[PDB]
Amino acid sequence: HKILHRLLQD
Amino acid sequence: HKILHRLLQD
Amino acid sequence: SLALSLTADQMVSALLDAEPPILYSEYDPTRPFSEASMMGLLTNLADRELVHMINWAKRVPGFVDLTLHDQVHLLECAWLEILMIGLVWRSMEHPGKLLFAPNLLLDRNQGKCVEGMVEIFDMLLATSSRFRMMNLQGEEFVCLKSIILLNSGVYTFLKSLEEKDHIHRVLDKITDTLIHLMAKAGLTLQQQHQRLAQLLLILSHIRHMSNKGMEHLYSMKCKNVVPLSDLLLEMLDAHR
Amino acid sequence: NSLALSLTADQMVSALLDAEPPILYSEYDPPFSEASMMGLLTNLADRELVHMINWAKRVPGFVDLTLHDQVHLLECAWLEILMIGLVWRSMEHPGKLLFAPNLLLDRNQGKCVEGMVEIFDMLLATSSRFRMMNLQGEEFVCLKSIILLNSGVYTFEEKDHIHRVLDKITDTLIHLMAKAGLTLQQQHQRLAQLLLILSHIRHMSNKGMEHLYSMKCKNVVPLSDLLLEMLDAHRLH
Ligand SMILES: CC(=C(c1ccc(O)cc1)c1ccc(O)cc1)c1cccc(Nc2ccccc2)c1
Ligand SMILES: CC(=C(c1ccc(O)cc1)c1ccc(O)cc1)c1cccc(Nc2ccccc2)c1
Repeated sequence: HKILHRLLQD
Repeated sequence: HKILHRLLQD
Repeated sequence: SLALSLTADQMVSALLDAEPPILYSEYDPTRPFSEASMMGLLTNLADRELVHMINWAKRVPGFVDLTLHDQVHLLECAWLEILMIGLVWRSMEHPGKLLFAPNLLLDRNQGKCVEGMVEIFDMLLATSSRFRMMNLQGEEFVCLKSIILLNSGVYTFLKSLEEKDHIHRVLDKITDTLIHLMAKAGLTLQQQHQRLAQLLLILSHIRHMSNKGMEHLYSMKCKNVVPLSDLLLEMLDAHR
Repeated sequence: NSLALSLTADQMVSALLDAEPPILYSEYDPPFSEASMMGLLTNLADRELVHMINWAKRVPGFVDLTLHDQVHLLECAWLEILMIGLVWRSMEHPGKLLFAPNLLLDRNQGKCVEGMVEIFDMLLATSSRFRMMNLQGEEFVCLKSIILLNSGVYTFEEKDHIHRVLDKITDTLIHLMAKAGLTLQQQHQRLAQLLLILSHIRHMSNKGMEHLYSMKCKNVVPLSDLLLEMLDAHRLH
Protein backbone atom coordinates (compact mmCIF):
# COMPACT_ATOMS: atom_id res chain seq x y z
CA HIS A 1 0.00 0.00 0.00
CA LYS A 2 2.94 2.30 0.71
CA ILE A 3 4.30 4.28 -2.25
CA LEU A 4 7.81 2.88 -1.75
CA HIS A 5 6.29 -0.61 -1.55
CA ARG A 6 4.36 -0.03 -4.78
CA LEU A 7 7.35 1.44 -6.63
CA LEU A 8 9.56 -1.45 -5.48
CA GLN A 9 7.02 -3.81 -7.06
CA ASP A 10 6.78 -2.12 -10.48
CA HIS B 1 32.49 27.77 32.15
CA LYS B 2 32.10 24.00 31.81
CA ILE B 3 32.23 21.18 34.35
CA LEU B 4 33.81 19.16 31.55
CA HIS B 5 36.74 21.59 31.59
CA ARG B 6 37.41 20.92 35.27
CA LEU B 7 37.09 17.14 34.96
CA LEU B 8 39.59 17.03 32.09
CA GLN B 9 42.09 19.30 33.83
CA ASP B 10 41.85 17.25 37.04
CA SER C 1 22.22 -15.91 -6.33
CA LEU C 2 24.62 -14.17 -8.77
CA ALA C 3 25.46 -11.58 -6.10
CA LEU C 4 27.59 -14.08 -4.17
CA SER C 5 28.96 -15.49 -7.45
CA LEU C 6 30.18 -12.12 -8.73
CA THR C 7 33.91 -11.44 -9.06
CA ALA C 8 35.21 -8.17 -7.58
CA ASP C 9 35.44 -6.62 -11.05
CA GLN C 10 31.92 -7.74 -11.96
CA MET C 11 30.57 -6.24 -8.74
CA VAL C 12 32.26 -2.92 -9.56
CA SER C 13 30.97 -2.88 -13.14
CA ALA C 14 27.49 -3.77 -11.95
CA LEU C 15 27.51 -0.93 -9.43
CA LEU C 16 28.96 1.61 -11.87
CA ASP C 17 26.42 0.70 -14.56
CA ALA C 18 23.49 1.17 -12.17
CA GLU C 19 24.54 4.70 -11.18
CA PRO C 20 21.63 7.18 -11.24
CA PRO C 21 22.00 10.33 -13.36
CA ILE C 22 22.80 13.79 -12.00
CA LEU C 23 19.47 15.62 -11.89
CA TYR C 24 18.80 19.35 -12.24
CA SER C 25 16.82 21.56 -9.88
CA GLU C 26 14.14 24.07 -10.84
CA TYR C 27 16.36 26.89 -9.60
CA ASP C 28 15.24 30.12 -11.25
CA PRO C 29 18.13 32.58 -10.74
CA THR C 30 15.77 35.47 -11.50
CA ARG C 31 13.66 34.56 -8.46
CA PRO C 32 14.64 36.13 -5.11
CA PHE C 33 15.58 33.44 -2.59
CA SER C 34 13.35 32.76 0.40
CA GLU C 35 13.70 30.02 3.01
CA ALA C 36 10.49 28.53 1.62
CA SER C 37 11.81 28.37 -1.95
CA MET C 38 15.29 27.06 -1.15
CA MET C 39 13.73 24.31 0.94
CA GLY C 40 11.29 23.79 -1.92
CA LEU C 41 14.11 23.37 -4.42
CA LEU C 42 15.83 20.87 -2.14
CA THR C 43 12.67 18.83 -1.51
CA ASN C 44 11.66 18.84 -5.18
CA LEU C 45 15.14 17.66 -6.15
CA ALA C 46 15.24 14.98 -3.46
CA ASP C 47 11.78 13.78 -4.50
CA ARG C 48 12.86 13.14 -8.08
CA GLU C 49 16.14 11.61 -6.91
CA LEU C 50 14.17 9.13 -4.80
CA VAL C 51 12.56 7.58 -7.88
CA HIS C 52 15.97 6.94 -9.42
CA MET C 53 17.32 5.68 -6.09
CA ILE C 54 14.54 3.11 -5.72
CA ASN C 55 15.30 1.74 -9.18
CA TRP C 56 19.04 1.94 -8.49
CA ALA C 57 18.55 -0.16 -5.35
CA LYS C 58 16.98 -2.97 -7.39
CA ARG C 59 20.25 -3.14 -9.33
CA VAL C 60 22.40 -3.46 -6.22
CA PRO C 61 23.55 -7.11 -6.10
CA GLY C 62 21.55 -9.06 -3.52
CA PHE C 63 18.91 -6.41 -2.87
CA VAL C 64 16.12 -8.04 -4.91
CA ASP C 65 16.85 -11.38 -3.25
CA LEU C 66 15.37 -9.86 -0.11
CA THR C 67 11.69 -9.95 0.75
CA LEU C 68 9.81 -6.85 -0.34
CA HIS C 69 9.16 -5.71 3.24
CA ASP C 70 12.90 -5.86 3.88
CA GLN C 71 13.56 -3.84 0.73
CA VAL C 72 11.10 -1.23 1.99
CA HIS C 73 12.72 -1.09 5.43
CA LEU C 74 16.27 -0.71 4.11
CA LEU C 75 15.33 2.22 1.86
CA GLU C 76 13.18 3.87 4.53
CA CYS C 77 16.23 3.80 6.79
CA ALA C 78 18.92 4.74 4.28
CA TRP C 79 17.32 7.16 1.80
CA LEU C 80 18.73 10.39 3.26
CA GLU C 81 22.16 8.87 3.92
CA ILE C 82 22.26 7.85 0.26
CA LEU C 83 21.13 11.26 -1.01
CA MET C 84 23.77 12.84 1.22
CA ILE C 85 26.75 10.71 0.20
CA GLY C 86 25.72 11.37 -3.39
CA LEU C 87 25.67 15.10 -2.74
CA VAL C 88 29.06 14.93 -1.02
CA TRP C 89 30.52 12.96 -3.94
CA ARG C 90 29.22 15.46 -6.50
CA SER C 91 30.71 18.27 -4.43
CA MET C 92 34.24 16.86 -4.11
CA GLU C 93 35.70 19.12 -6.81
CA HIS C 94 33.90 22.20 -5.50
CA PRO C 95 35.73 23.12 -2.27
CA GLY C 96 33.56 25.24 0.02
CA LYS C 97 30.46 24.53 -2.05
CA LEU C 98 27.71 21.92 -2.27
CA LEU C 99 26.63 20.86 -5.75
CA PHE C 100 23.01 19.92 -5.09
CA ALA C 101 22.58 20.12 -8.85
CA PRO C 102 24.67 21.44 -11.77
CA ASN C 103 22.50 24.57 -11.71
CA LEU C 104 22.29 24.65 -7.92
CA LEU C 105 25.74 25.21 -6.39
CA LEU C 106 25.51 26.56 -2.85
CA ASP C 107 28.18 27.73 -0.43
CA ARG C 108 27.93 28.17 3.34
CA ASN C 109 26.51 31.71 3.52
CA GLN C 110 23.54 30.55 1.42
CA GLY C 111 22.61 27.89 3.98
CA LYS C 112 22.02 30.70 6.47
CA CYS C 113 18.81 31.52 4.60
CA VAL C 114 17.31 28.50 6.36
CA GLU C 115 17.71 28.43 10.14
CA GLY C 116 19.57 25.32 11.26
CA MET C 117 20.72 24.57 7.73
CA VAL C 118 24.19 26.04 8.20
CA GLU C 119 25.22 23.30 10.63
CA ILE C 120 24.06 20.68 8.14
CA PHE C 121 25.91 22.47 5.34
CA ASP C 122 29.10 22.54 7.41
CA MET C 123 28.87 18.81 8.13
CA LEU C 124 28.32 18.03 4.45
CA LEU C 125 31.24 20.25 3.42
CA ALA C 126 33.56 18.63 5.97
CA THR C 127 32.66 15.21 4.57
CA SER C 128 33.34 16.49 1.06
CA SER C 129 36.76 17.80 2.08
CA ARG C 130 37.41 14.41 3.66
CA PHE C 131 36.68 12.60 0.40
CA ARG C 132 38.84 15.09 -1.50
CA MET C 133 41.81 14.53 0.82
CA MET C 134 41.45 10.75 0.63
CA ASN C 135 41.05 11.16 -3.13
CA LEU C 136 37.97 8.93 -3.09
CA GLN C 137 37.61 6.96 -6.31
CA GLY C 138 34.36 6.46 -8.22
CA GLU C 139 34.69 2.71 -7.74
CA GLU C 140 35.03 3.09 -3.97
CA PHE C 141 32.12 5.54 -3.82
CA VAL C 142 29.60 3.15 -5.38
CA CYS C 143 30.73 0.44 -2.97
CA LEU C 144 30.23 2.77 -0.01
CA LYS C 145 26.76 3.77 -1.22
CA SER C 146 25.73 0.14 -1.62
CA ILE C 147 27.05 -0.64 1.86
CA ILE C 148 24.85 2.10 3.32
CA LEU C 149 21.79 0.66 1.58
CA LEU C 150 22.38 -2.81 3.01
CA ASN C 151 23.77 -1.85 6.42
CA SER C 152 21.84 1.13 7.83
CA GLY C 153 18.59 -0.73 8.48
CA VAL C 154 19.98 -4.22 9.05
CA TYR C 155 19.81 -3.97 12.85
CA THR C 156 16.25 -2.64 13.08
CA PHE C 157 14.55 -5.65 11.50
CA LEU C 158 10.34 -14.45 12.89
CA LYS C 159 12.72 -17.28 12.01
CA SER C 160 13.46 -14.84 9.18
CA LEU C 161 17.12 -14.36 10.22
CA GLU C 162 18.24 -15.90 6.90
CA GLU C 163 17.49 -12.45 5.48
CA LYS C 164 20.02 -10.92 7.87
CA ASP C 165 22.51 -13.64 6.96
CA HIS C 166 22.33 -13.09 3.20
CA ILE C 167 22.71 -9.34 3.70
CA HIS C 168 25.93 -9.85 5.67
CA ARG C 169 27.24 -12.21 3.00
CA VAL C 170 26.70 -9.51 0.38
CA LEU C 171 28.25 -6.90 2.67
CA ASP C 172 31.34 -9.08 3.11
CA LYS C 173 31.38 -9.41 -0.67
CA ILE C 174 31.53 -5.63 -1.00
CA THR C 175 34.35 -5.49 1.54
CA ASP C 176 36.27 -7.97 -0.61
CA THR C 177 35.64 -5.62 -3.53
CA LEU C 178 36.99 -2.52 -1.76
CA ILE C 179 40.16 -4.37 -0.78
CA HIS C 180 40.49 -5.70 -4.33
CA LEU C 181 40.30 -2.14 -5.65
CA MET C 182 42.88 -0.82 -3.18
CA ALA C 183 45.26 -3.71 -3.89
CA LYS C 184 45.06 -2.86 -7.59
CA ALA C 185 45.73 0.80 -6.82
CA GLY C 186 49.09 -0.40 -5.52
CA LEU C 187 48.41 -0.02 -1.80
CA THR C 188 50.30 -2.16 0.70
CA LEU C 189 48.36 -4.48 2.99
CA GLN C 190 48.68 -2.03 5.89
CA GLN C 191 47.47 0.78 3.64
CA GLN C 192 44.56 -1.34 2.42
CA HIS C 193 43.14 -1.98 5.90
CA GLN C 194 43.80 1.63 6.93
CA ARG C 195 41.89 3.04 3.96
CA LEU C 196 39.08 0.51 4.41
CA ALA C 197 38.72 1.70 8.00
CA GLN C 198 38.92 5.38 7.05
CA LEU C 199 36.16 4.89 4.48
CA LEU C 200 33.78 2.98 6.75
CA LEU C 201 34.27 5.40 9.65
CA ILE C 202 32.97 8.19 7.42
CA LEU C 203 29.74 6.19 7.25
CA SER C 204 29.28 6.99 10.94
CA HIS C 205 29.30 10.71 10.19
CA ILE C 206 26.90 10.25 7.28
CA ARG C 207 24.51 8.46 9.62
CA HIS C 208 24.86 11.40 12.00
CA MET C 209 24.06 13.92 9.27
CA SER C 210 21.05 11.87 8.19
CA ASN C 211 19.73 11.67 11.76
CA LYS C 212 20.10 15.42 12.34
CA GLY C 213 18.73 16.26 8.90
CA MET C 214 15.72 14.02 9.49
CA GLU C 215 15.19 15.89 12.76
CA HIS C 216 14.86 19.21 10.94
CA LEU C 217 12.66 17.77 8.19
CA TYR C 218 10.37 16.13 10.75
CA SER C 219 10.01 19.50 12.48
CA MET C 220 9.53 21.85 9.53
CA LYS C 221 6.95 19.32 8.35
CA CYS C 222 4.77 20.11 11.36
CA LYS C 223 5.46 23.74 10.48
CA ASN C 224 3.69 23.03 7.18
CA VAL C 225 5.12 26.23 5.66
CA VAL C 226 7.13 24.04 3.25
CA PRO C 227 5.24 21.15 1.52
CA LEU C 228 6.86 17.71 1.28
CA SER C 229 5.95 15.27 -1.49
CA ASP C 230 3.84 12.20 -0.76
CA LEU C 231 6.88 9.94 -1.10
CA LEU C 232 9.07 11.99 1.25
CA LEU C 233 6.23 12.12 3.79
CA GLU C 234 5.97 8.32 4.01
CA MET C 235 9.76 8.07 4.08
CA LEU C 236 9.86 10.66 6.87
CA ASP C 237 7.07 9.05 8.89
CA ALA C 238 9.09 5.82 8.79
CA HIS C 239 11.60 7.48 11.11
CA ARG C 240 8.87 8.19 13.67
CA ASN D 1 55.78 14.62 18.38
CA SER D 2 52.89 12.68 19.91
CA LEU D 3 53.90 9.33 21.46
CA ALA D 4 50.96 7.08 20.64
CA LEU D 5 52.38 6.56 17.15
CA SER D 6 55.51 4.86 18.51
CA LEU D 7 53.54 2.19 20.39
CA THR D 8 53.47 -1.39 19.15
CA ALA D 9 50.14 -3.16 18.74
CA ASP D 10 50.71 -5.05 21.99
CA GLN D 11 51.54 -1.82 23.84
CA MET D 12 48.46 -0.17 22.35
CA VAL D 13 46.32 -3.06 23.54
CA SER D 14 47.79 -3.12 27.06
CA ALA D 15 47.43 0.65 27.41
CA LEU D 16 43.76 0.54 26.39
CA LEU D 17 43.02 -2.43 28.65
CA ASP D 18 44.67 -0.70 31.60
CA ALA D 19 42.69 2.47 30.92
CA GLU D 20 39.37 0.64 31.25
CA PRO D 21 36.86 2.32 33.61
CA PRO D 22 35.27 0.35 36.48
CA ILE D 23 31.86 -1.30 36.37
CA LEU D 24 29.65 0.89 38.56
CA TYR D 25 26.65 -0.25 40.59
CA SER D 26 23.12 1.11 40.67
CA GLU D 27 21.24 1.90 43.88
CA TYR D 28 20.48 -1.19 45.95
CA ASP D 29 16.72 -0.64 46.27
CA PRO D 30 13.93 -2.48 44.47
CA PRO D 31 8.64 -2.37 40.26
CA PHE D 32 10.05 0.65 38.43
CA SER D 33 8.00 3.68 37.47
CA GLU D 34 8.96 5.97 34.58
CA ALA D 35 10.51 8.40 37.06
CA SER D 36 12.31 5.61 38.91
CA MET D 37 13.94 3.95 35.90
CA MET D 38 15.01 7.25 34.34
CA GLY D 39 16.36 8.26 37.74
CA LEU D 40 18.52 5.15 38.04
CA LEU D 41 19.77 5.29 34.45
CA THR D 42 20.54 9.01 34.72
CA ASN D 43 22.33 8.75 38.07
CA LEU D 44 24.35 5.81 36.75
CA ALA D 45 25.33 7.54 33.51
CA ASP D 46 26.28 10.66 35.45
CA ARG D 47 28.69 8.66 37.61
CA GLU D 48 30.06 6.74 34.62
CA LEU D 49 30.82 10.03 32.87
CA VAL D 50 33.37 11.01 35.50
CA HIS D 51 35.33 7.80 34.88
CA MET D 52 34.94 8.16 31.11
CA ILE D 53 36.96 11.37 31.29
CA ASN D 54 39.70 9.54 33.18
CA TRP D 55 39.63 6.77 30.58
CA ALA D 56 39.73 9.32 27.75
CA LYS D 57 42.83 11.05 29.10
CA ARG D 58 44.48 7.63 28.99
CA VAL D 59 43.59 6.78 25.40
CA PRO D 60 46.92 7.15 23.57
CA GLY D 61 47.00 10.38 21.56
CA PHE D 62 44.01 11.99 23.26
CA VAL D 63 46.20 13.94 25.69
CA ASP D 64 48.03 15.51 22.74
CA LEU D 65 44.90 17.44 21.78
CA THR D 66 44.06 20.92 23.06
CA LEU D 67 41.50 21.16 25.87
CA HIS D 68 38.86 22.40 23.43
CA ASP D 69 39.39 19.50 21.02
CA GLN D 70 39.18 17.08 23.94
CA VAL D 71 35.93 18.70 25.05
CA HIS D 72 34.49 18.57 21.54
CA LEU D 73 35.19 14.86 21.08
CA LEU D 74 33.70 13.93 24.46
CA GLU D 75 30.63 16.13 24.00
CA CYS D 76 30.10 14.47 20.62
CA ALA D 77 30.70 10.86 21.63
CA TRP D 78 29.75 10.54 25.32
CA LEU D 79 26.49 8.63 24.74
CA GLU D 80 27.94 6.38 22.03
CA ILE D 81 30.68 5.45 24.50
CA LEU D 82 28.21 4.70 27.30
CA MET D 83 26.13 2.61 24.90
CA ILE D 84 28.98 0.51 23.48
CA GLY D 85 30.01 -0.14 27.07
CA LEU D 86 26.47 -1.14 28.00
CA VAL D 87 26.26 -3.35 24.92
CA TRP D 88 29.58 -4.99 25.79
CA ARG D 89 28.53 -5.74 29.36
CA SER D 90 25.27 -7.25 28.10
CA MET D 91 26.92 -9.66 25.64
CA GLU D 92 26.72 -12.63 28.01
CA HIS D 93 23.13 -11.85 28.98
CA PRO D 94 21.06 -12.51 25.83
CA GLY D 95 17.76 -10.63 25.88
CA LYS D 96 18.88 -8.48 28.81
CA LEU D 97 20.74 -5.21 29.29
CA LEU D 98 23.34 -5.18 32.06
CA PHE D 99 23.30 -1.52 33.06
CA ALA D 100 24.96 -2.59 36.31
CA PRO D 101 25.60 -5.92 38.07
CA ASN D 102 22.59 -5.12 40.27
CA LEU D 103 20.61 -3.61 37.40
CA LEU D 104 19.90 -6.21 34.72
CA LEU D 105 16.90 -5.26 32.59
CA ASP D 106 14.94 -7.28 30.03
CA ARG D 107 13.09 -5.88 27.01
CA ASN D 108 9.80 -5.78 28.91
CA GLN D 109 11.02 -3.34 31.55
CA GLY D 110 11.73 -0.87 28.76
CA LYS D 111 7.98 -0.38 28.37
CA CYS D 112 8.06 1.42 31.73
CA VAL D 113 9.58 4.48 30.04
CA GLU D 114 7.72 5.64 26.92
CA GLY D 115 9.94 5.27 23.85
CA MET D 116 12.48 3.25 25.81
CA VAL D 117 11.38 -0.03 24.21
CA GLU D 118 12.71 0.98 20.78
CA ILE D 119 16.01 2.07 22.31
CA PHE D 120 16.21 -1.16 24.32
CA ASP D 121 15.55 -3.29 21.23
CA MET D 122 18.31 -1.55 19.24
CA LEU D 123 20.78 -2.04 22.10
CA LEU D 124 19.82 -5.70 22.48
CA ALA D 125 20.26 -6.23 18.74
CA THR D 126 23.75 -4.75 18.98
CA SER D 127 24.68 -6.88 22.00
CA SER D 128 23.39 -10.00 20.23
CA ARG D 129 25.42 -9.01 17.17
CA PHE D 130 28.59 -8.69 19.25
CA ARG D 131 27.87 -12.02 20.92
CA MET D 132 27.38 -13.83 17.61
CA MET D 133 30.61 -12.25 16.35
CA ASN D 134 32.38 -13.40 19.51
CA LEU D 135 33.74 -9.90 20.09
CA GLN D 136 36.87 -10.02 22.25
CA GLY D 137 37.72 -7.60 25.05
CA GLU D 138 40.80 -6.48 23.14
CA GLU D 139 38.67 -5.64 20.10
CA PHE D 140 36.07 -3.84 22.21
CA VAL D 141 38.56 -1.39 23.74
CA CYS D 142 39.81 -0.59 20.24
CA LEU D 143 36.28 0.04 18.97
CA LYS D 144 35.46 2.26 21.95
CA SER D 145 38.62 4.33 21.48
CA ILE D 146 37.79 4.69 17.78
CA ILE D 147 34.38 6.16 18.64
CA LEU D 148 35.99 8.71 20.96
CA LEU D 149 38.43 9.92 18.30
CA ASN D 150 36.25 9.51 15.21
CA SER D 151 32.73 10.74 16.02
CA GLY D 152 33.59 14.43 16.38
CA VAL D 153 36.66 14.68 14.15
CA TYR D 154 34.70 16.11 11.20
CA THR D 155 32.93 18.69 13.35
CA PHE D 156 36.24 20.51 13.80
CA GLU D 157 47.42 19.83 12.38
CA GLU D 158 44.99 18.29 14.87
CA LYS D 159 42.76 16.34 12.45
CA ASP D 160 45.86 14.73 10.95
CA HIS D 161 47.05 13.62 14.40
CA ILE D 162 43.64 12.15 15.16
CA HIS D 163 43.52 10.34 11.82
CA ARG D 164 47.07 9.05 12.31
CA VAL D 165 46.06 7.69 15.71
CA LEU D 166 42.92 6.11 14.27
CA ASP D 167 45.17 4.37 11.76
CA LYS D 168 47.26 3.13 14.68
CA ILE D 169 44.16 1.60 16.25
CA THR D 170 43.21 0.01 12.92
CA ASP D 171 46.67 -1.56 12.74
CA THR D 172 46.01 -2.83 16.26
CA LEU D 173 42.64 -4.37 15.39
CA ILE D 174 44.14 -6.19 12.41
CA HIS D 175 47.02 -7.38 14.58
CA LEU D 176 44.57 -8.86 17.09
CA MET D 177 42.70 -10.67 14.31
CA ALA D 178 45.87 -12.03 12.71
CA LYS D 179 46.84 -13.20 16.19
CA ALA D 180 43.56 -15.10 16.61
CA GLY D 181 44.49 -17.04 13.49
CA LEU D 182 42.22 -15.23 11.03
CA THR D 183 43.12 -15.32 7.34
CA LEU D 184 43.77 -12.01 5.60
CA GLN D 185 40.31 -12.08 4.03
CA GLN D 186 38.67 -12.87 7.36
CA GLN D 187 40.63 -10.00 8.91
CA HIS D 188 39.34 -7.41 6.46
CA GLN D 189 35.79 -8.77 6.54
CA ARG D 190 35.75 -8.72 10.34
CA LEU D 191 37.25 -5.23 10.52
CA ALA D 192 34.50 -3.97 8.23
CA GLN D 193 31.78 -5.81 10.15
CA LEU D 194 32.86 -4.24 13.45
CA LEU D 195 33.22 -0.76 11.97
CA LEU D 196 29.78 -0.89 10.35
CA ILE D 197 28.23 -1.56 13.76
CA LEU D 198 29.70 1.80 14.78
CA SER D 199 27.20 3.37 12.39
CA HIS D 200 24.35 1.78 14.32
CA ILE D 201 25.81 2.91 17.63
CA ARG D 202 25.86 6.48 16.31
CA HIS D 203 22.22 6.02 15.31
CA MET D 204 21.26 4.80 18.78
CA SER D 205 23.08 7.74 20.36
CA ASN D 206 21.22 10.26 18.20
CA LYS D 207 17.85 8.61 18.81
CA GLY D 208 18.74 8.43 22.49
CA MET D 209 19.84 12.06 22.57
CA GLU D 210 16.52 13.07 21.01
CA HIS D 211 14.55 11.59 23.90
CA LEU D 212 16.85 13.16 26.49
CA TYR D 213 16.12 16.58 24.99
CA SER D 214 12.39 16.04 25.42
CA MET D 215 12.68 14.44 28.86
CA LYS D 216 14.56 17.58 29.88
CA CYS D 217 11.71 19.73 28.60
CA LYS D 218 9.23 17.50 30.41
CA ASN D 219 11.09 18.64 33.53
CA VAL D 220 9.92 15.60 35.50
CA VAL D 221 13.33 13.91 35.66
CA PRO D 222 16.24 15.84 37.23
CA LEU D 223 19.43 15.90 35.16
CA SER D 224 22.83 16.61 36.72
CA ASP D 225 24.54 19.85 35.70
CA LEU D 226 27.17 17.74 33.95
CA LEU D 227 24.69 15.80 31.82
CA LEU D 228 22.85 19.02 31.01
CA GLU D 229 26.08 20.53 29.66
CA MET D 230 26.85 17.32 27.77
CA LEU D 231 23.27 17.23 26.50
CA ASP D 232 23.10 20.90 25.53
CA ALA D 233 26.17 20.33 23.36
CA HIS D 234 23.85 18.48 20.99
CA ARG D 235 20.67 20.44 21.72
CA LEU D 236 21.58 22.83 18.89
CA HIS D 237 19.82 22.40 16.81
C1 LIG E 1 20.81 18.37 2.33
C2 LIG E 1 19.38 17.93 2.56
C3 LIG E 1 18.64 17.42 1.54
C4 LIG E 1 19.24 16.83 0.28
C5 LIG E 1 20.42 16.09 0.30
C6 LIG E 1 20.93 15.57 -0.88
C7 LIG E 1 20.27 15.77 -2.08
O1 LIG E 1 20.78 15.24 -3.27
C8 LIG E 1 19.09 16.51 -2.10
C9 LIG E 1 18.58 17.03 -0.92
C10 LIG E 1 17.13 17.43 1.62
C11 LIG E 1 16.43 16.24 1.48
C12 LIG E 1 15.05 16.24 1.54
C13 LIG E 1 14.37 17.42 1.74
O2 LIG E 1 12.96 17.41 1.81
C14 LIG E 1 15.06 18.61 1.88
C15 LIG E 1 16.44 18.62 1.82
C16 LIG E 1 18.75 18.15 3.92
C17 LIG E 1 18.04 17.13 4.53
C18 LIG E 1 17.47 17.32 5.78
C19 LIG E 1 17.60 18.55 6.42
C20 LIG E 1 18.31 19.57 5.81
N1 LIG E 1 18.45 20.83 6.46
C21 LIG E 1 17.34 21.50 7.06
C22 LIG E 1 17.57 22.47 8.03
C23 LIG E 1 16.50 23.13 8.61
C24 LIG E 1 15.20 22.82 8.23
C25 LIG E 1 14.97 21.85 7.26
C26 LIG E 1 16.05 21.19 6.68
C27 LIG E 1 18.89 19.37 4.56
C1 LIG F 1 20.49 3.61 27.58
C2 LIG F 1 20.59 5.09 27.87
C3 LIG F 1 21.42 5.55 28.84
C4 LIG F 1 22.64 4.77 29.31
C5 LIG F 1 23.42 4.03 28.44
C6 LIG F 1 24.53 3.34 28.91
C7 LIG F 1 24.86 3.39 30.26
O1 LIG F 1 25.98 2.69 30.74
C8 LIG F 1 24.08 4.12 31.13
C9 LIG F 1 22.97 4.81 30.66
C10 LIG F 1 21.15 6.87 29.52
C11 LIG F 1 22.14 7.84 29.51
C12 LIG F 1 21.91 9.06 30.12
C13 LIG F 1 20.70 9.30 30.75
O2 LIG F 1 20.47 10.54 31.37
C14 LIG F 1 19.71 8.33 30.75
C15 LIG F 1 19.94 7.11 30.14
C16 LIG F 1 19.62 6.04 27.20
C17 LIG F 1 20.06 7.25 26.68
C18 LIG F 1 19.16 8.11 26.07
C19 LIG F 1 17.83 7.77 25.96
C20 LIG F 1 17.38 6.56 26.47
N1 LIG F 1 16.01 6.20 26.36
C21 LIG F 1 14.96 7.13 26.61
C22 LIG F 1 13.72 6.93 26.01
C23 LIG F 1 12.68 7.83 26.25
C24 LIG F 1 12.89 8.92 27.08
C25 LIG F 1 14.12 9.11 27.68
C26 LIG F 1 15.15 8.22 27.45
C27 LIG F 1 18.28 5.69 27.09
